[PDB]
Amino acid sequence: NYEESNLIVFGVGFDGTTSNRPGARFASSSMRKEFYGLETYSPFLDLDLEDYNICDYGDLEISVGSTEQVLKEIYQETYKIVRDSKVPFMIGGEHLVTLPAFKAVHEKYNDIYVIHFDAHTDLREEYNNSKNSHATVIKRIWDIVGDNKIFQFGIRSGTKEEFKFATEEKHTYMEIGGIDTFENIVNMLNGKNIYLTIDLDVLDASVFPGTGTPEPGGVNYREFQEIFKIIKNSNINIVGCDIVELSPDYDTTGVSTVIACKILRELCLIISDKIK
Ligand SMILES: [Mn+2]
Ligand SMILES: [Mn+2]
Ligand SMILES: [Mn+2]
Ligand SMILES: [Mn+2]
Repeated sequence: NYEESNLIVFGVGFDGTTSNRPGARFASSSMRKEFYGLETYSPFLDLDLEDYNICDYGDLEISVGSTEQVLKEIYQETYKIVRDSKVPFMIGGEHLVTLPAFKAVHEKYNDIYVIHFDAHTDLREEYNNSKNSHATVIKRIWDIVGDNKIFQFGIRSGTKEEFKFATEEKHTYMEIGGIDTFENIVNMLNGKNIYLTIDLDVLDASVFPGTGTPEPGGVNYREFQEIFKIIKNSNINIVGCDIVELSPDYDTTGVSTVIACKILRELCLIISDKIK
């Protein structure tokens, strides 16, 4: 139930700005018919979903034919959750859904930090002639928070300019080709408010092929799950979270969906435990 839970999970089946690889729209619904049979207990974290109050808000009803309209709707849903002093956990399609969600969170937490997991920088100003795209989401967010607020991990694909923007111009912190520095970054953000956005393609392409733009050279699941332990043992405050870019049909084995489901579980556990 809404009022009793501190974590509100909802889906956003939207991929309106994705041209050649649509499908992220099916992420939450694909996970829905799968999540049912997975264990509620996590042996890795030694936590159980059953010990917490988590609300399954289902999928957000969104308009069709207008990206602009969809973003406003996501913003609205997120805002109400934030307004009610609860943590919004969005399971979206494309990465653009993170922009309005982040805004709703930033409205209350002006001094917030962003933790970004992705195979792509998402720092380009435009993509397919649009300023608002899954590929420009972090640039949009940087326009809101500025330098020394964004931390990116696992990045391994992008234009030279996008990388310079972070590495040379230092507009964001970026760990290229890995996530090994995550524990250090998290400890440094001790006691800070964080918006965690996880683009699932941060995982290696052969491990998580059910995504729009697979990129070889990523981390496997065993390596990735370590971030859950690091967050659990840290003192960071996640006030907003999301996982995105799961595009089911592209992984005929169906394993990508299972991976998303498990990641969803561990994250709920981690956040739910901190809120206590
Ligand atoms: Mn990506
Ligand atoms: Mn992307
Ligand atoms: Mn992304
Ligand atoms: Mn391996």
